[PDB]
Amino acid sequence: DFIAEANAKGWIMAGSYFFDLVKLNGSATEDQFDTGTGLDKSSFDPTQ
Amino acid sequence: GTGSQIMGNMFGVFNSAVLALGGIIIMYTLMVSTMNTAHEGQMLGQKWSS
Repeated sequence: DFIAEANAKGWIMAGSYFFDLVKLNGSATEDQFDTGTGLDKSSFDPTQ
Repeated sequence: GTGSQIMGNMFGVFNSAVLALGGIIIMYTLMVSTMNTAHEGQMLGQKWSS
């Protein structure tokens, strides 16, 4: 989607698109488990 | 090869642009040659054949 707006910015701003271009040039040339449960925040103390 | 042909399109558009610019240069040099031919009186200079 960036290409169109790139044509709006002009030739000077072509540099800032580099990474975008890269992840495009790749596309032409080329289970999970819970994280953040917070159960580690729990505490238990028999001394109480 | 089989690499990305953005090289090919880039070189093609550069070729077309340089063709147009060089052609404008050929108009300029053509007017230069014609005015030299008119001034001298002989066809297309005296150093090269027509």
